[PDB]
Amino acid sequence: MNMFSSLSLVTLLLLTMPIMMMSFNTYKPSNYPLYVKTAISYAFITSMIPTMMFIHSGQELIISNWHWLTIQTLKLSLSFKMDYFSMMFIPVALFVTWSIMEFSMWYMYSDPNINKFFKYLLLFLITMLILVTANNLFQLFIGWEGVGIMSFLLIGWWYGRADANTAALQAILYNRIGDIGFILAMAWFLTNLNTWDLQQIFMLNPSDSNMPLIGLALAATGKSAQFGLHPWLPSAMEGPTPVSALLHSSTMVVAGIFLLIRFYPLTENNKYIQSITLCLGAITTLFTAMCALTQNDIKKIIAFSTSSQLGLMMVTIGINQPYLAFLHICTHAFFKAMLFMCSGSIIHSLNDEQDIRKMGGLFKAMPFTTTALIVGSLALTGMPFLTGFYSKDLIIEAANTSYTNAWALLMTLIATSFTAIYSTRIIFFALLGQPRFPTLVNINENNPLLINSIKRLLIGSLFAGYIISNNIPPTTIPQMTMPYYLKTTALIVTILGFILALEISNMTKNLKYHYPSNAFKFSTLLGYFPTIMHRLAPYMNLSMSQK
Amino acid sequence: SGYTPEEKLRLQQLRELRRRWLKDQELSPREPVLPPNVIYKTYRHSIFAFTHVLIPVWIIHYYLKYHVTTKPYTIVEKKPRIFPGDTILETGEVIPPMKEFPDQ
Amino acid sequence: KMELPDYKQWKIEGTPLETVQEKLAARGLRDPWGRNEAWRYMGGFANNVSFVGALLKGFKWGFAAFVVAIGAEYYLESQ
Amino acid sequence: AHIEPRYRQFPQLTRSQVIQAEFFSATMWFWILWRFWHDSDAVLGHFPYPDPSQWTDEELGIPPDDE
Amino acid sequence: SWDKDVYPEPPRRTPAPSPQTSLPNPITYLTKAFDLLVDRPVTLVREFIERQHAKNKYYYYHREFRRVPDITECQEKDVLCMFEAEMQWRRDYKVDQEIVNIIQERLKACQQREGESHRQNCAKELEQFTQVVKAYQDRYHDLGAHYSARKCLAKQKQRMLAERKAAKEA
Amino acid sequence: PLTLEGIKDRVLYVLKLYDKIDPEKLSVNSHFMKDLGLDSLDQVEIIMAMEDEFGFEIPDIDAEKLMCPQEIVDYIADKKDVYE
Amino acid sequence: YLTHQQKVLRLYKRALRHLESWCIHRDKYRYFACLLRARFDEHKNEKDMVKATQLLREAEEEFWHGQHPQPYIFPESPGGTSYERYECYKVPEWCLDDWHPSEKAMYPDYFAKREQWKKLRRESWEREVKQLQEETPVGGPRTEALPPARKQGDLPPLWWHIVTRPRERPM
Amino acid sequence: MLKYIIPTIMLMPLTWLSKNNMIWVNSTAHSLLISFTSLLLMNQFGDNSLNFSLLFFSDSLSTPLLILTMWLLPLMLMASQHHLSKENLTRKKLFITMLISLQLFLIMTFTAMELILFYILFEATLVPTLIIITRWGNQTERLNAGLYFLFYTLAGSLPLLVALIYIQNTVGSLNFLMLQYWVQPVHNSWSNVFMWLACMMAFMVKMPLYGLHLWLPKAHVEAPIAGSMVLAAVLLKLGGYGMLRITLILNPMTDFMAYPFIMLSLWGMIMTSSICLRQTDLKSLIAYSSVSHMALVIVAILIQTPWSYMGATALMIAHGLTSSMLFCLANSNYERIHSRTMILARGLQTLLPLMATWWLLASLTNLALPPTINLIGELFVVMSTFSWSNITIILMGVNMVITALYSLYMLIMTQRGKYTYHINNISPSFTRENALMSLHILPLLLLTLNPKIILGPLY
Ligand SMILES: CCCCCCCCCCCCO[C@@H]1O[C@H](CO)[C@@H](O[C@H]2O[C@H](CO)[C@@H](O)[C@H](O)[C@H]2O)[C@H](O)[C@H]1O
Ligand SMILES: CCCCCCCCCCCCO[C@@H]1O[C@H](CO)[C@@H](O[C@H]2O[C@H](CO)[C@@H](O)[C@H](O)[C@H]2O)[C@H](O)[C@H]1O
Repeated sequence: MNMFSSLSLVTLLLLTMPIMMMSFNTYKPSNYPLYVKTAISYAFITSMIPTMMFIHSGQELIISNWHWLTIQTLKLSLSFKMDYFSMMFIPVALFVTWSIMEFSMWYMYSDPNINKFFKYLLLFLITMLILVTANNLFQLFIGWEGVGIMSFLLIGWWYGRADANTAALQAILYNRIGDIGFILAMAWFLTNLNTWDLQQIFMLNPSDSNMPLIGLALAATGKSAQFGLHPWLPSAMEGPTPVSALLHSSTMVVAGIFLLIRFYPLTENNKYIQSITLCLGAITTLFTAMCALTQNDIKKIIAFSTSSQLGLMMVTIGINQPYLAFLHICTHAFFKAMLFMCSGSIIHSLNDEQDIRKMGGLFKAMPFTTTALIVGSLALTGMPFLTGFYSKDLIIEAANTSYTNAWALLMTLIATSFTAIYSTRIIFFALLGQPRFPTLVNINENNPLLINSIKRLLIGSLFAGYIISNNIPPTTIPQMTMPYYLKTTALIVTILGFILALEISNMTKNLKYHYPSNAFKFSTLLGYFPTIMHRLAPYMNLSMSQK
Repeated sequence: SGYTPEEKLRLQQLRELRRRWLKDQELSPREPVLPPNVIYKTYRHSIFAFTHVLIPVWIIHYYLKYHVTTKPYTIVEKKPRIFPGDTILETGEVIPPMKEFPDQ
Repeated sequence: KMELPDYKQWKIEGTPLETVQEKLAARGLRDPWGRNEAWRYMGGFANNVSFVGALLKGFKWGFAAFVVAIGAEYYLESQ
Repeated sequence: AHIEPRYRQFPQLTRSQVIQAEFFSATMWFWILWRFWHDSDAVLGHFPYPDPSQWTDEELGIPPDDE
Repeated sequence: SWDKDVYPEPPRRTPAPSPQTSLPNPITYLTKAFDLLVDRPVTLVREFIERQHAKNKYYYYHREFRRVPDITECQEKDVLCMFEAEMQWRRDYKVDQEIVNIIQERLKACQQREGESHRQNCAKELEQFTQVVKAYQDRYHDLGAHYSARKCLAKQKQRMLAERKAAKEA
Repeated sequence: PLTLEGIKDRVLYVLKLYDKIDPEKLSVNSHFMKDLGLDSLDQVEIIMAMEDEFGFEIPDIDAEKLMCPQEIVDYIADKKDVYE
Repeated sequence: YLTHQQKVLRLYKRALRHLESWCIHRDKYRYFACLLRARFDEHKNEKDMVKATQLLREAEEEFWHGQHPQPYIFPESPGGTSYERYECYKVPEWCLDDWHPSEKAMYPDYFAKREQWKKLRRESWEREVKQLQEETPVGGPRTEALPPARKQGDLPPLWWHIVTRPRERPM
Repeated sequence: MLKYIIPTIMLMPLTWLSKNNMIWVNSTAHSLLISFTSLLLMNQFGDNSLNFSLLFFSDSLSTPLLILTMWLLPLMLMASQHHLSKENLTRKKLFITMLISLQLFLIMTFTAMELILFYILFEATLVPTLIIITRWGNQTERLNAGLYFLFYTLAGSLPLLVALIYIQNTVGSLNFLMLQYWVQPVHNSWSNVFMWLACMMAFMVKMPLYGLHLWLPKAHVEAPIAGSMVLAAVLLKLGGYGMLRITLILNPMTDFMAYPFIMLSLWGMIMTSSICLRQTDLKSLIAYSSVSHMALVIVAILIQTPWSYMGATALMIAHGLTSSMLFCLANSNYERIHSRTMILARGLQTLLPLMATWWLLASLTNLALPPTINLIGELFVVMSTFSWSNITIILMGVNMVITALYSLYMLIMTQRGKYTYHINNISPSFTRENALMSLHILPLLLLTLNPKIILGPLY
């Protein structure tokens, strides 16, 4: 516990050292980005030692080191919960961030504010580790709002562009709507219990937990962009590609799912909240997958891929399988961060072109980007024994055999099929066919920073799921007895999605004149939720203000 | 539908100046006038581990061992799992086995 | 400073752009920008894998490594 | 620039990127086949699923229709 | 360091290592590397500091507040006696806030310590927390921001009247 | 990095792959309509090809006025800050 | 505002760009681009401007129906993904005036050339103001067009902010 | 309190006897020393307050307000000297003398035992305030627009005077220590309703309460920067400080007499935040921002629970430093472009990089980013009003959304986007301006490490 706790805090303290050194302590602005990458890499090593100890004997601690404030009978302290979820999430997030930072060392090379960009990524990571390790709700709130502000500062990185400033402010708006649910839980827990500590909350274990859990579901709804508070995540593509890779994997978007996992001792015994989060997740997973079918921007497609996978995570929460929801957060961070780094590799080669209609014929032109994209796509679509299969496959099996909403289950299976359709869409239009990009060819993926960063995540996208799933201890009873047609449902609908997508893609080549459809325009225009809501809601509010 | 004769002439005259201006943004060879192998990678890494790992853990261990853990309930361990057939270090106790399982 | 390849290479013959020209000549039309797209269908960009081919990338050597691994696993059993 | 841009032509490639792309493409397929050989149950089914229409009345303790 | 009776902890039972693998345990090796590179140099530094501390030994004390008459014994509008009783009540109110804090800290330490068995093994801690919270609520809840001994006494007498009445009803 | 000669070469290159133009009658000063006898629908197509060639759009108001390769070369050079 | 001749050509260009968004594949696009071109060629020699206008109006109604919901947009065009991406890097030239002398001491050749330009701007301003006033009718300009320099030695009126505008990739 | 009164008075001889070119150096240096000695007031006790003498006392409520008051004088001097540089020497000393006399009345006001002594000083602060705003204000428009002077004095100052005079006759004293032991409950009575309103309406107008707030935006648009700093930072808190004190003797009538004012505050909290979205004037935007924040303080005082009083005290201090910094940030732009219009100068982050960092920090504290004391105060009031009625979480939450919207809208409009082409006189930020901002934000952020010293007596 002396070594476990010391190495648990040095990891957090280490990540803040490049921030403190910005006060001109031996400052070497020559290579600050390299200094930040190294700190993350060493932070990954030290974080893996507590993880081994937990893997070994299940050792876990709370470190309430600093007493900050006492409000009568509410003592507030700086307390870190270094448990199952913290043990396993921190090494994954540090591993993924390490690759994104090395990738950024190349992607953002020409940016004059390269140093400021890396400082923001480090702060964006720090506020996420405050969130995950937090042991009381107030400290959890510090991290919760912390990622929100860094999202704003990184989405609006190119601040001369009005669309970037509009997407940055959109993320804040939708997230602060969710924070109404966060404060509602804080208010309820303080009043009905007498604590913001997770320990005293679980010990008292209220049964009348509808109100605080509706507050947490709302807070998770905005932060992880479930249906209703979802349009901001696609809009967040205005930020630089390295921002989207971090945003969509090892930081902001999973915080909403992480929050509900933290409170599984409460959601366990609330069938009402389980039914709300099942249906909430089920529509999200389908709706966003349907939108991704007709998108043409490569970053938009991956952004909707995230909302669809976050929807599946919310479904897992709602079928009372919080530990499978966590396992999906971990695995998803590997192949999803890679897909963004493969898109950025393509976008960079084609001189900032993000429209797949202007790509094509890249299979041989970019061989290593092609390999990672195919591995990433297969991992996303639950190819057996890749990183994505160890979580998605068990989630679909557990959803099939649960006492579940029937409509939510059907919508979850259709969304799995659609995953195979838009994944094919990226491969077909970006890598296959003849080139459709301009005539001056600057395709060059020969950079060690690009190769090494993608390579490490590629190795993770192959073996991370197997290694993690073989080391974590059992916390449930996995249900392994079940009919063949339920056992193989996830693989079958995935395969029919691939077959059904080849036909659609190939018909684009026939010399026939398309005809727009109501379904096509509905999917292309995102179901019209932005067009109606983002015009009508600002209009009613802004016109109301003057008069 | 093309340029009028004056439009072409104004464009030409602004081309001369604009191209001359851009040529003048180039830096002189002296500018800016500033005022006055394994071992290397190992030394850079060795000095980094010392300053950014060893010193922080010395300060953190000192802080935890002598300032935090000396106050009650500051670092609370989850009690270790005891399985049948174990031997308790503190007492030397011996946890008995479980009943004989039925055949399976 | 840069050398443009000779422009007379780019002919639509042998590409689907020739299929287009034939279909347009039936309607009495012609495609005047055919050779401006021909480079996309020639020499390095000419032949591209199919979707199944893209997925099966590296399968041939993965299988060769697989047969050796399991064979070397069985040889370690009989022993 | 160790890679010169080309005009209307397939880009120049290096051996290092082609070999590494093939090694990791072949690693992915070796891994899938190696695991499928040893863990095929994870994809098809761990245990048999009984057919309840086969269980007898004696073992389910169903009394005779006249008792 | 602290008082074991105020902040109790049960005896620790850690099972002996019983390895069943020929592989070395990398944790045990890192433990020696920690016990050598971190613990001992840290211990040497502390021992030197504690040597300086032993040279200079001075003491501080816990203030003791003699008891004075409560608000119930003060004359109406007699500020001199109401002042001392009012200050005493505030001191007790602040102490009672920290008695509830001690009991909550026991409850939270228990939950983490017991792991997955906390619901059964922390029932004594939960019951004690329940009774202290009830007693604190009886004394000080609903007094308002402008609380005082006078309003605390008015709340008590109202509660005493309801208890006395329900006795007759019985 | 673009140069005034590189823009010229690619502009003429694109025109020599146009079937309505004689590659021997084409020069930087060859007016599309007066010299080559093209129509204003062909002029639209020629400008669209340059946008694809260089990957940026020429607004219709500016595009109407580019009636020889040199004017196209000058326009592209100006927007791209090419000067030598 | 526009002529009839301009509206047709703008619709031809816009029609082609949306057709390209639907077709995606270059051969498929080149096939329908010539079909579309043929439709315009069918009515190139119409003379009844009442018919010609009605043809255009029905064409624009057809376009709006067949329009693409997500047409391709060049990255740097208005509404594209790179539009205004570098505005945050464009600093106006007058900011160099406020530099500290120690900051200007780092670029002595650049700043010497910059005073030559500032001198040129001063000596030219009075002449530019006259040329606009003498060439400008009574009642102010009728259009926004500006004249060229007429004599040798003059500079075209109002040129500084065009000539010294920030580069499109300043950093 | 004489160790602060006497040195403050001595700033007047110092200012009038300095060399002509040393008036700013001398007064700023010595007023910073008085601010240093004000930290000795934090000798507070858990049970008793720091009762110096028969006239003055300090407790955890007034102490942070005193320290803020004494901190603000040097900051106001630094902020004022640029635009008063063309003023002649005798008028610079009169301007400085007005600020010193304003501090003299403020420190006495926050420490008076006797509520009538508090009333006289609480009103004496207006004499220096109106002189500063009118004599050194922007335009010929009258801050004391006549209607506002009449409404305030008739419905505020005068009824308060009669109520206090009446109370001392009935109780025999208005010493606040005595009122703690001799307080008697207030029964339902039409006469008592009017005593309640008389005791409260003056402080409601000064807060200001929603519906009585139109004066505040007008005053900020006219005031010089120093006027806006003291007005936003402290003078509004005089109304808040008065209510926190006088509510001791208004129970239990506050149980129901507070409903209309809670409704005005809860609704007006959202209406004024929305107005901030369509403001074209920075000083008006910040002024309406203050109305929204002070709506929380009114609600907190009126529901009177231990958590709401702790939240109220933290909110008053946090708003004081944040709103003051926002006015200084806006003023620095104004001293270059000479316009309060927010849309006129844009993309300023390109031209003034460090000043854009001050803007961001000022906006983050304004929208109550954790763990800034801005949030600690706001969270405590949210926690307490949830108990008062769970439905309030809806209105509190919606206001949190809107507050983030206009805070970042103000940051985005002025600092981001393309810069304005014809504005070519944006000179680099002066050391004076950068230091002025950093003296606002550093203490504000440092208080996050030790929030207890701003949580008031209920802590
Ligand atoms: C909580 C208390 C913590 C106490 C910490 C005490 C400070 C100990 C750190 C002293 C040395 C810090 O050194 C600081 O970090 C690294 C150290 O290599 C330097 O950075 C150096 O290495 C990196 C890569 O390794 C290079 O990218 C960089 O070009 C080089 O300069 C920083 O330029 C220097 O400012
Ligand atoms: C950040 C810098 C701030 C600078 C200002 C604050 C620093 C002041 C430090 C002075 C601390 C002195 O504290 C003082 O230590 C001496 C140590 O012998 C004690 O001295 C006393 O203690 C014991 C017995 O009582 C004997 O050893 C000693 O003879 C006796 O005089 C005092 O009881 C104690 O009050």
